[PDB]
Amino acid sequence: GIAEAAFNKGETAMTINGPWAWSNIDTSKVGSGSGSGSGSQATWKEKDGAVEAEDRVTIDFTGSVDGEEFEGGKASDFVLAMGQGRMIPGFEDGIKGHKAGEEFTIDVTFPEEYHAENLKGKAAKFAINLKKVEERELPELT
Repeated sequence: GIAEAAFNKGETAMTINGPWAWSNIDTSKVGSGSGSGSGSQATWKEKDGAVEAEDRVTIDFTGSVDGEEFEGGKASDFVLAMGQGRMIPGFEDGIKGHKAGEEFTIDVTFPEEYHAENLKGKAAKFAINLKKVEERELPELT
């Protein structure tokens, strides 16, 4: 489970599903997912040139989904290993064949596995700069 990778005080939660549940146990939707997470990251090094099909990059993502602004479903300085079942099938590409520091738009389709109410199988678009191909262990207000 992902709770082993990142130290969580909640129950040993299995590997994250790509489509993120904005609607929480406050709405009585998901189980006990009340937590910001307090762990530590493994150390990263800078990637030269472009991001590869196997390579990891610290991304950033925020925007709308089919023109609808979805609050809850965004993350800054997110440390993305691509082509992982933990993340959406949109991250099969999006970062590939280009560098960080540049700003771009990518449209990614959320799967039919989406465990949310308003959000179901619809495509999102992230018009945002790729954060860094470098390290970003425990990113905060720097």
